[PDB]
Amino acid sequence: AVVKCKPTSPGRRHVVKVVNPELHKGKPFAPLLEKNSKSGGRNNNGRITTRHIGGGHKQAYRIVDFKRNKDGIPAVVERLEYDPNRSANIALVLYKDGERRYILAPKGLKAGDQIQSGVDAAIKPGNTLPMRNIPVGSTVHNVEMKPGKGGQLARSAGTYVQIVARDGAYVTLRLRSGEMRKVEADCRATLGEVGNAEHMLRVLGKAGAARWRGVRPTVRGTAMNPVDHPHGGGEGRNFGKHPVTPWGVQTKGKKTRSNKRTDKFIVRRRS
Amino acid sequence: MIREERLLKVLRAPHVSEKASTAMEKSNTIVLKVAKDATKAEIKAAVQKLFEVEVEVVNTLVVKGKVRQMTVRSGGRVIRTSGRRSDWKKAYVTLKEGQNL
Amino acid sequence: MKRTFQPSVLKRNRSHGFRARMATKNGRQVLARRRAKGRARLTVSK
RNA sequence: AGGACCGAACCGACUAAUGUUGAAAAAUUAGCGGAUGACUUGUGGCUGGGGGUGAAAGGCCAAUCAAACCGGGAGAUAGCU
RNA sequence: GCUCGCCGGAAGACCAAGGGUUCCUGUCCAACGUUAAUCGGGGCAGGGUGAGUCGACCCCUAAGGCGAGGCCGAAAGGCGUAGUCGAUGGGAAACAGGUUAAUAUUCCUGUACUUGGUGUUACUGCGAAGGGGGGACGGAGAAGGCUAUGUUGGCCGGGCGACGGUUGUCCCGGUUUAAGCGUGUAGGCUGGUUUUCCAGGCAAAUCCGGAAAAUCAAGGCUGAGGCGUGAUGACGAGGCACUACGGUGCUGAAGCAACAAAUGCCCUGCUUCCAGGAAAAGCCUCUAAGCAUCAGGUAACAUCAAAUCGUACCCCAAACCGACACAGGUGGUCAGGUAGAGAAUACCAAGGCGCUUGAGAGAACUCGGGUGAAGGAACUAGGCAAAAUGGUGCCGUAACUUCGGGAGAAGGCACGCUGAUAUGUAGGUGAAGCGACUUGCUCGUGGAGCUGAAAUCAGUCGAAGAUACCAGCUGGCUGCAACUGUUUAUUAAAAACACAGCACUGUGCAAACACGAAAGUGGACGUAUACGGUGUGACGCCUGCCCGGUGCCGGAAGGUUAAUU
Repeated sequence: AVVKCKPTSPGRRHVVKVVNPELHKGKPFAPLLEKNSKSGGRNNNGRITTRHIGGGHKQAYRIVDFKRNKDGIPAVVERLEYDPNRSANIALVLYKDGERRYILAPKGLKAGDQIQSGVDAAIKPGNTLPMRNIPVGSTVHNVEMKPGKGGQLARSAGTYVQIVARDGAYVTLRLRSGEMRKVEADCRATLGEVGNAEHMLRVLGKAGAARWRGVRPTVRGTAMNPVDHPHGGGEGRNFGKHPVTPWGVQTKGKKTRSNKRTDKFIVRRRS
Repeated sequence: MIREERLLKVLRAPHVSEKASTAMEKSNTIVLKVAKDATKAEIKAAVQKLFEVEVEVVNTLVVKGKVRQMTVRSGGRVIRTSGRRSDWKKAYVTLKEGQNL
Repeated sequence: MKRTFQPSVLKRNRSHGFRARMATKNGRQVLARRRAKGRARLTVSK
């Protein structure tokens, strides 16, 4: 649940933790780990391409089965556990031919639950089916956009999409942003919403809590010099200009999507 | 089977230097200068065949050459020149019970 | 206090050595210029 | 337990005096701040000049920075001295 | 040489980096050395660095680099796959004594250990660029068991005091001993052993994973320390032939126990937390192709090989970085005594130094200090500077508050030494003895011996008992910024920047956006509870009206309007 820390010092006064007592406290399952070295926001040219990234705690990448292609094999949830790479929790499951895998943990899942993939699977959370086999109106997560590619929508902590209509070879989903998307019905989705829904409620409390998540400080543009950012100088606090990015593009309203290749699939833009 | 010519090239000179005389008279080891590219097996074989002694073990070190400087009267002027002595290799050869020189 | 030259042989060779010069055409041009001048020590590789 | 407390190593640099052809091209002495952390440090590595990096000061990029250094255009031009 | 002084968590010792002979010896004093110089890190000559086990090389990989083909790009070239390099990390084994003027885990003495080759014998299923184990990993905290180490006693050797006393519960010194081999205990982890089966480990496995059944949990891994051996050896205070008395040389006693102990080891443990904590090889194991009374594997024994390069010296400094023999800078290791909480501080040990111009004098003035009558901020821009406070225990402590704070609030009192309680107490440790046992690295009991606070009563000295060093000034009202943090290396540390929080806005994933004439990369092996930009800046109560202007968003009937024809 969410717990408020007692104010025994500033920096503890405002921190709200979300503690999950059923998360497995122990080492992760080794055969599905690999190193995941940090980047600092730098690309192969060595330049900062994304600002405000660096430092943080060392973390290993857990190979999560986003495809769910083991069809007709029942699996039992061995244990839930923490993943540093995701806002959601993962579940280590045991396909009873003897193979372990990591899946995203839906809301109600717990150790001992049975999950299954395929077209003949039952309609209960954790089961993965093609979207043509899933009743219209149901909430799903970890949705494929291209058949056989793996889930890409609704993978965050408490997200899900709604199947609002089925039009022949395509389904219409209400994405979490409020956007109506059209996706072919042969893609797969997992029933239920993602688990760690109390994720938003955490309050970091102090600057260091963000620093050890890998986030470097953000200098306001208006605090810079005119050579550094279009929000230039002026003695005192002077703005007198339309807010823009560090590279001059007007922020605070201007649209930036430009993709004619895929915009035939967007039956409605988000609100 | 190191060939004869190799052996005839490796042993350059006996090194007389007090520490060498004491080594000879105390530990029964002779001290001698060897080709800088000589290996312990080469020195062993060369000493055994060319001095007709039986050797136990060889220790080797490389002496780095000092810098000496002096003058040269080339061109009538005595120009002060400096240069490095040549590095050489020193071998401590432990004979078993024989004696050669 | 602390000064700008903090020696290290490995970094010296990796930054200005012979093979570092020969790696790119620009370093090879440096070497050609130094040969043309008649430099006794071509690189830091001493 | 803690970007908790007092306080050495360690990391800083608030005040004063000295020094100012210095012991030193930024230090010394007496005090001063942090000292389990957004800490500090060793060895490697990466980012290159209208570029980098910047908890932002036009700061730092080899005692050099509102555009480094070296060579070249080059004997730039100088109604000025 | 004898005194004196200074350091002593260093100004001692050993290294890495860096330097490159500065190391040792003999000579010389021009120049160098801030003076003289017989001296020197100076000149000149000679000598000095010894490894199967230390390090490099080497096997393996991180960040990253290069990169066959490849994909891009006027050219140069960019990126990158297979691969190949790249330690600051992982892979194998030596200890103690002695010795040189200068080297030592390298030489010598004694005792070891590791890996590989080749043979002989015996018994045998062997075989991978493939599979699985393992290597293999965070922060903090808390014990407990130990050891390094120290103190005291015992023992051994020496002593009997330049001045009162000193044959005693007197004085000085020493009481050291390793790797290896054997044993396997304080602790830690884990149920084990068979049989059958299989949609997993790209194939296949007799290995790993999974499912059943039976039967015993009584097994196994790991593991400091102790003990034994190593060792009738070595070392050993000190004596004695010898002797340039430098010093060589020969003998050589005791060589035990208790107690207190680490920040070191058990411990890569255990508990706990969230921020969720390298890789690959060596190593163990399973088989595929393949081989077939071969080859290979395991064991014992024998034999051989372990190359090459470094090794001197300085290394918080006069050898490195600062033009200097420069008051600066420089990572790791070691960590003795008495007080002390302590690696602070004071005095010392081991060890090392007195800082390469000195000799007088005892003016002003300057620098660094000490003390001052009476006053006590009158000084000054300003209590700047100085003075002052300063410890432990107990008592006591306000407004305000986000209930944590404020708070060491403020303010008090008791501190030395001696004796009793108690010839040393509570506590800690714990021998002998007797008992057990699943029988010694055993348990229970027992209390010798050792160590040992704190308190109370009584007395006692001084002006003063946290006596030195060390070591908070305190309170009241306000501006600003919530706070810890960051910044103008070298005149600005702030109210500036950041910040957690808040809002707006973009972004549906080949995401927006950024670096790139491109390929590509970052964002992210993330996917709207996510990511980017912008403003504001904990928290509390709140955030009113204006869309005319400028931007942005949406719309398209009409006016105007490019190339083109």
